[PDB]
Amino acid sequence: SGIVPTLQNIVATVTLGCRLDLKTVALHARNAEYNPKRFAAVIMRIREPKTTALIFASGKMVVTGAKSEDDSKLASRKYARIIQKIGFAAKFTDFKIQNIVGSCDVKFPIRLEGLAFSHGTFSSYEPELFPGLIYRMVKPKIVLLIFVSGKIVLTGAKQREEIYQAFEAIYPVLSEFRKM
Amino acid sequence: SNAEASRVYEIIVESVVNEVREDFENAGIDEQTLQDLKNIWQKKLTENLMLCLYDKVTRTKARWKCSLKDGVVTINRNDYTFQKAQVEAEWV
Amino acid sequence: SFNQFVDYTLQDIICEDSTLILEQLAQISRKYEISFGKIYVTKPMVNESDGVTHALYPQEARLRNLTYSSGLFVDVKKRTYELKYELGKVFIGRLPIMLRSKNCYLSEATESDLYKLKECP
Amino acid sequence: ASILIGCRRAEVARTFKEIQSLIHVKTKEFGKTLNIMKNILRGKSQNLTYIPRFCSHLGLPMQVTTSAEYTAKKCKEIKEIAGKSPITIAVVSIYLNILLFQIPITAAKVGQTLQVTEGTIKSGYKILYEHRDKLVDP
Amino acid sequence: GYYELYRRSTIGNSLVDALDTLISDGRIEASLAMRVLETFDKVVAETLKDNTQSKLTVKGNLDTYGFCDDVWTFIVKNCQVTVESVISVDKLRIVACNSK
Amino acid sequence: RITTLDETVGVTMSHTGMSMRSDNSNFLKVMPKKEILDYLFKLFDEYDYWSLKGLKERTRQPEAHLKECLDKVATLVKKGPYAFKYT
Repeated sequence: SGIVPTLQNIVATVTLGCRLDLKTVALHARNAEYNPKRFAAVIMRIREPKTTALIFASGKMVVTGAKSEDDSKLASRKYARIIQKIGFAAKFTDFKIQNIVGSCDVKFPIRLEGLAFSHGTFSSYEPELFPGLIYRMVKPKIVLLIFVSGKIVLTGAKQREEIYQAFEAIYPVLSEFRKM
Repeated sequence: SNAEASRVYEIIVESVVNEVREDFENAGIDEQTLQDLKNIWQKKLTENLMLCLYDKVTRTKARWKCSLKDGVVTINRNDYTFQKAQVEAEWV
Repeated sequence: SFNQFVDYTLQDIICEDSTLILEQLAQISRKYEISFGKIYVTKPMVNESDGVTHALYPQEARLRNLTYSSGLFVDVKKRTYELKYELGKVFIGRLPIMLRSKNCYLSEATESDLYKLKECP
Repeated sequence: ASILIGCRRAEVARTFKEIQSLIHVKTKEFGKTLNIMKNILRGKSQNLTYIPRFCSHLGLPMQVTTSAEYTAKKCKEIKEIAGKSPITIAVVSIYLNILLFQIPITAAKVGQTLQVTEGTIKSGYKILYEHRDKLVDP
Repeated sequence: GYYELYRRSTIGNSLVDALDTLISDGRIEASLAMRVLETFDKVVAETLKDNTQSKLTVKGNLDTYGFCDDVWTFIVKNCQVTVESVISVDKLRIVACNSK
Repeated sequence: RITTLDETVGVTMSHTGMSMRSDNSNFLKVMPKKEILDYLFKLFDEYDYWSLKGLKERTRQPEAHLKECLDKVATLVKKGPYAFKYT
């Protein structure tokens, strides 16, 4: 083994605790996108860290696009600092990471048909609809995407230890259904 | 330097004077006053800003592309008029 | 009688009452029309369970408990009127074919050919 | 989805574009309803069949059908590309087995009859022509 | 209809200074200058819609972007513009409205 | 006489049922409350009797706010010749 999954996305939610008006916010702000006819929320982006936050009128904000936890928390504090800079009485509270997405490579082809036949109660393989395999692990409750080239995707986790335990619990099964 | 901009300016002056002449006759001021508007206007005619309309603005990761149609651009004390334009900008 | 039925009676029945029109109302009137033209008959055939369709012989028809029939198609024409302003080979069903008829394969067969198809002359 | 399930249970092969051509189910919601329906069936407790069907759509002899059968199995054993949905593997397999003989259909007619992209049957015909070595039955 | 952003151009500000010159320095009747501004918007709209053949190409670093009331506003730093000549621009501001 | 199609059958039989080919032929294919209140009183100035659906087709805006604006200043008649109409 020796392969460690690398995080790719982290989705967290931050509650500011106030209320907004969207023409004034979209008029006085710098880097932001707003359009009520498509999405009733301002899409604010920052450079460092390179993230994306969806800001709603009810004060709820969604900071997503970070590669680590410190970048999501610090980026969330930067968005909250921008909101406090605009002219509202916001407060950085209720920071809870909602999703963690990672990926890795096993460096050998994987038999998806035999994996879908043996683990039929946890897999859902339809090549004409999606060439990858959707493995729903019980403990921990992680949704894994197992492709042919060996790239393993992991989503549906609240912590990193769930991703690591998911990969450590899926590695022998992948080593069983190998080819070369 | 561009002669097309001067031709457009002349069409704008002549068309504006001809279409405004009616409202000048309705007010009852003077025809030589409108002639003074053309002479003073052309006499006055003798910060990098683009004015136009967009058709599609797409974004991929940090790459922005914009399709622009019909506009005038002021760049380095030089004016330009375009029918189409493509913007390929990169955001940090 | 069967050959004359297949030759003329099919075209007569199809042509005697092929036209049907739908009357559509909107508030501007509209209409639609479907009419059947020259009907087409096939040679005897069999479509199996897996989906393959091949030629049928009366011997294999008796051995496999099948129905000696042939496919029937119809040139279905559709039109849309908007009110006289005007802006497909569909399978209709199988028809059992009598033996020794102009549609069956055995009518043109010779003696030795009938011995090859395992049919007594 | 019930028709497709009854098709998968009876060892029959019907592509998603066929039932989709019959009923407009918008594909995505069809896939979700088929998935949760499969979960219902699992809670109440194979591309080879497509070859003779498309060979029937083209009207090919039996030797080309079984030749595309051996070609389909061998191509399933060789790996590389693996599949990219089995339909394209079927159409490029029949395309190679028909370019081995002399019956002419070209790529446009077989692409408009079987509803497959010409660039896809040529993209698969490239690597397939690269693996032409071990696909010969006799 | 007919947006009033074209008034911010060089010829637009020239016409605004000319009308305000006729109203301030002389006794030219007011309100009519606004009619000259509307006719100006229509003439610039149809003229730029029918009497233009150039095609530019701006490529630079996007410094700022925004959208509000069907208004796209961009600020690009160190961008090159290609006409149909290449022109280097240190800072360029773009203001566009919806064409539909 | 009737013409017999001589083809390999599998082509015609493929064109019979599902053939992955559809379409190809067109046949039988078929807000501030105060401003909304002022506009509603303007429509009342045009005509006192209007159906709520027609008002929703004239004002052109989110319909919930318009319903709330109609339930305050206008009375809904359900019967009579001006049925389903605010006055």
